[PDB]
Amino acid sequence: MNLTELKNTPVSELITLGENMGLENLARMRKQDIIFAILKQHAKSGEDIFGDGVLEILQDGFGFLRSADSSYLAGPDDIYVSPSQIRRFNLRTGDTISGKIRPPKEGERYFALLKVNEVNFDKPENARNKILFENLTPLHANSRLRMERGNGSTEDLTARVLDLASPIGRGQRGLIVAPPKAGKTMLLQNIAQSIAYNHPDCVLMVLLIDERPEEVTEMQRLVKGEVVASTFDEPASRHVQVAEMVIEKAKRLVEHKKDVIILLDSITRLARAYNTVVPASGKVLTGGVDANALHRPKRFFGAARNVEEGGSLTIIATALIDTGSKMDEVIYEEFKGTGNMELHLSRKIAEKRVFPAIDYNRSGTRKEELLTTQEELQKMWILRKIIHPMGEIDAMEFLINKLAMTKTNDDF
Amino acid sequence: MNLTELKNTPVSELITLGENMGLENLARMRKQDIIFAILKQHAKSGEDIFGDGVLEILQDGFGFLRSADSSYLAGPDDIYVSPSQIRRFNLRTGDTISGKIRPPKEGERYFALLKVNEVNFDKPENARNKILFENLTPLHANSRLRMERGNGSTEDLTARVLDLASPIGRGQRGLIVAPPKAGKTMLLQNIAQSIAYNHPDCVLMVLLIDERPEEVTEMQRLVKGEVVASTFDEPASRHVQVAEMVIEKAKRLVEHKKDVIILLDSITRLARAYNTVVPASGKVLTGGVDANALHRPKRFFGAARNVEEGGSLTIIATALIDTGSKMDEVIYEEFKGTGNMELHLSRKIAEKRVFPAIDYNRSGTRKEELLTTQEELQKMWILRKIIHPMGEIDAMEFLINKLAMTKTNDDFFEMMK
Ligand SMILES: Nc1ncnc2c1ncn2[C@@H]1O[C@H](COP(=O)(O)OP(=O)(O)OP(=O)(O)O)[C@@H](O)[C@H]1O
Ligand SMILES: Nc1ncnc2c1ncn2[C@@H]1O[C@H](COP(=O)(O)OP(=O)(O)OP(=O)(O)O)[C@@H](O)[C@H]1O
Repeated sequence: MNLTELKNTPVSELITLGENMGLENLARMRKQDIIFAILKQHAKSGEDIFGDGVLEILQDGFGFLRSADSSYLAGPDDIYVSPSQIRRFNLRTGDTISGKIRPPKEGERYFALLKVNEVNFDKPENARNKILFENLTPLHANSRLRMERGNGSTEDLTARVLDLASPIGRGQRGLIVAPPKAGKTMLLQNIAQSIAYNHPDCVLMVLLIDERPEEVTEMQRLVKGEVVASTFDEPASRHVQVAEMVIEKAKRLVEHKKDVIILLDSITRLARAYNTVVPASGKVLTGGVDANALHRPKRFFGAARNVEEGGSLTIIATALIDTGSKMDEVIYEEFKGTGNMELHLSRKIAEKRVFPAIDYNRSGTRKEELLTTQEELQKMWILRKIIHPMGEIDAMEFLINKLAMTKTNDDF
Repeated sequence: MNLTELKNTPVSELITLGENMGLENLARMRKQDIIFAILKQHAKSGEDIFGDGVLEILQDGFGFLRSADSSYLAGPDDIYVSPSQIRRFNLRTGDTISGKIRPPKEGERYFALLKVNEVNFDKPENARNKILFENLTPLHANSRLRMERGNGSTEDLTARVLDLASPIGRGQRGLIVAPPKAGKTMLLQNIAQSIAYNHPDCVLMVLLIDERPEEVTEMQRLVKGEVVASTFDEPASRHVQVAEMVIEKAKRLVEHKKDVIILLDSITRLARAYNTVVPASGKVLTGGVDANALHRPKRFFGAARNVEEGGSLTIIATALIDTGSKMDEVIYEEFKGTGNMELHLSRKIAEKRVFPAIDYNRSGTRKEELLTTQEELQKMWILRKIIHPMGEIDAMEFLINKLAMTKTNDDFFEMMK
C-alpha cells in the first residue's frame, strides 16, 4: 500500500479497488477524497502504509507533504508533519520526505508521518549542509549542455540551431523572448526531450505558470521529467505556491550537488501572479505593476547559478513579448539585463513557416568562451560574422540549407 | 399534472384555464404565484403531479429545483429537495432531477419531492465517477463543428467565412473579440442557428449576462436551444447564480459523455458581476476590478475542454472591447492568452455595411491541423497567404465577392497550386 502508487493510478481503477473494501459513497467524488477514503479504510487493517511528498512548511510551523502528482495541491491525501520532527530533522520548505505514515486519530483530518526513511533521496544525514544561499557563485561556463540528440532528425534541427546560436551550460539563466505564434511552446518540449536523452543525470522540471489545461496534459504526457503546472482557472496564489515549491525543491536538490534544470513557461505571467498576490506596500506602480512585487519573481530567476562546491541549478524561462499589454512590456523591461543567455524568436520568420525562428543576430550567451572548445569559439564567431550582414529571415535559410547536410558533431 | 407544462403556457391561458378551477384572484400576481396556486388547487384532486428542474443546493445543505424556462430564478413554483435524499443520491448542483412531487401543507410555501424518477435524463445509476475535475483534457481538435449549411444563403455566408477563418471543434474555448456596433449579436445567433441545424446531437445553451429584456426575448425566440439570461435590472448575484447553474449543468451533462456547447455573451459583464459579488479581501485592484475576483469567471471559461473519456464541453464567449471603460480593458487583458480560439471583429469593416467584418489576419485556431483533412490545411494556408498582404476592409470584399459563387466545398477548385 504505497500512497504515490495510488495517486498515479487512473480514477477508473480507483473505484474498483476502493469498492472491493466496503465503501459506497465513492460513486462521485474527487481523486483526493477517493484516495483519502481508501487509505482510511485500509488503515483500519493495521498494515504498514508507505507515503512520500515534498515538504511545505506553513506559518504555524508544522506544514504538510504536498504531492508532485497533484502539482503540489492541498488536499485530503496530504501528510501532516509534526513541528517536533522539524526540530529533530533540520527540515525546510522543499525537502522531499519518504517514510511510513500513520492513520489519523479522532479529530486530526490528516494523515501523519511515523518514520522518516529518506530526506531528498538520502538517509537523514546532515553531511550535505551547504544551503544554496551560502554556496559560491562562479560563472555558468564550467560545463556545456549540448542538445544534440541525433544526426538525421527534424527535431534536432531546432536544437542544432539553438546549440549554434546560444550554448546552454550547467547553472545558466536562460531567457527565451518570444512573441505569440512564434514556436515557443514546442521549443520548450524540444529542449526537455533532448535533456532527458542527453543528460539523464540532471533532474528536469518543466514548470507551466498560467497555462491552458489541454496543453498541460499534452506536456505532462510527452516529457520524461517532472512536469508541474497551474491552469489559468486557479488563483494567483496557486501559481505562487507552485513556483516557490518548485524552486525550493530545486534548491534542496542542488544542495546535494545535483544538476537540476527548470524550464519555466511564461515568467511574465508568474510576475503578474506575484503582483496580484503581494500585499501592495508602496504606491509607486508603473504601467500597472507594483515595483516591490517584481522583487519576488526576480529572486526566483536569481536562484539559477553555477555552484563552486557541486552540482548546478539551471533555469530557462520564457519572456512573453508583443502581447499588447504594457504590463508584460514593463515586466520584460525589468527582466532585461538579468539573464546571461537570451534566445529571441521572430514572428515574421514564423509567417513563412521556417520553424527555427531564432533571431541569430539577437541571440547569444555571455562568457561563451569557456562554454565551448578553444577551436569551437572560432567557428561560431566566423559563422556569426557572415550572418550579421544578412537579413532577419534570410539568415535562417542560410543556416538550415547548410545545417541539414552535416551534424554539429564533426563540423567540416 | 406537470409543472413544466404550465411554465411553457402563456400567462393568458394560466388565468383563463386556472380560474375555471375556482381561483380568481391570481390575475394581478406573478406567473410563479399563478403556477403555485394552480398546482395547489389541482393537487387536492388526488391526481399524481409530476415535476422536474435543475438542482441547486444552498450552503445550508438542502436544495431546490430551478426552472430553465425562468432562467433558473428562485420562485414559489420550485421543488424542495431534502438533504437526506441528497445522501441517497450523491447529487451535485448540476443534476437535472425529474419525478413525482407532493403538495405543500398549510403553512408550507414550497413543493417537495416524493419520488426521484430520473437523474440527468437517465435512471438513477450513477456508478461512473466521471466528475469533470477528474476527466482527462485532450486538445480541442478531435471533431470539427462545421457551420456550413450548404443552403447557399446570405445567412450561411457569415458562417462560411467563420469556417474558413476559424474552425470550431468539440470542446473548444471560443473568444469573440468585438467592438460595439460590429455585428456581435447577429454573429452569435448565426452560430446558434447553425448548431441546431447541422449538429442536433449537441446540447446548445445560450447564456446572456447583463442583457436588455427585449433582446433576451428576441434571442429566446430565435434559437432552437436552451436560452438563459439575466437582465441588467437584476443584481450581480443573479448573474453569478445563472452562470454557475449553467456551467454546472454543462459539467454534469458532460459527465454523461454528452457534447455540450455554451454560447456566452459578454464574458466581460460576467467578470464585472463577479467583481461586484466577490467579497473583496485582497486590498489590491487594477483599473477598478479586484484581481482575486477574476479567479471566479476564469474557471467558467476554464471549464471548456475536450474530454478523453467521452463528450465535449464547448464555450464560445464574446469579449467586449473599445467600450471606453478601463474595467473592460483590464478584463480583456486578463483574458488575453486564455482561449485557444479567437475570432476578432472590426468596427471599420462593419461601418461600411460589409457586416461579417471578420479580422481575418488576427483570427484563427491553434492546433487546427487535426480539425481539417490533410488537403484542407493546404487550401486554407494558400487562401490565408493571399489575404495576409491585404488590408482589413479589402480582405472581406475579396472574400465575399468570391464566396457568394461557391459553397466552401468547391471554393478550393480555382487558382490551384
Ligand atoms: N519545430 C517545429 N516543427 C514542426 N512544427 C512546429 C514547430 N514549431 C512550431 N510548429 C507548429 O507551429 C505552431 C507554433 O505554435 P507553438 O505551439 O510552437 O507555440 P506558440 O503558438 O508560439 O505559443 P502561443 O500559444 O503562446 O502562441 C504549433 O502549433 C506547431 O504545430
Ligand atoms: N450579418 C449582418 N448582416 C447585415 N446587417 C447586419 C449584420 N449584423 C449586424 N447588422 C447591422 O448591425 C445592426 C445590428 O448589429 P448587432 O445587433 O450585431 O450589433 P451589436 O454589436 O450586437 O450591438 P451592441 O454593440 O449594442 O452590442 C443592425 O442595424 C443591422 O442592420
